[PDB]
Amino acid sequence: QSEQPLQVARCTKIINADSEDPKYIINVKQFAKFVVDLSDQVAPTDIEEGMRVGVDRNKYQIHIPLPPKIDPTVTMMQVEEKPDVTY
Amino acid sequence: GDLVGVNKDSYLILETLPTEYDSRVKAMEVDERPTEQYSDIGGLDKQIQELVEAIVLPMNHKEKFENLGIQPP
Repeated sequence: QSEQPLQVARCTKIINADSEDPKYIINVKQFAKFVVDLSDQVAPTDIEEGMRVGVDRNKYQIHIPLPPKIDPTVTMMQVEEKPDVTY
Repeated sequence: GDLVGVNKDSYLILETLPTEYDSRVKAMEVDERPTEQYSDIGGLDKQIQELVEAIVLPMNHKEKFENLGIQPP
């Protein structure tokens, strides 16, 4: 219930930045493409292009950059264990 | 066919956006700038001459073509 003041945080994809200011441009995934601004708890550097970032649902603002899309049918071929075979 | 910034509620044109470019196309840009000078390739000097005289000089001396006046390849 202290996680109830947390946020839904919809994730997106960034096309490019603009000059003299952040003024970031985002394709969400299906909805539309919006021009946004960053929130205050971000770093103005690691918001580069082609970067899956979590964006506010109400005010449309970028919060956290994340690892990209990994195509989860490719996630299941890392071994995650060690089969016991000795030299 | 231009990108413009439009208000959500008013539906009124506000700004003018640069281009419609894919993120993969932006990813195709070369920014590492590798280092391999022409002395690293041995035994292919004539092909290096042909390549440089074909490409690097249209990038550098265009008037030298049009004084002779033909076409760049």
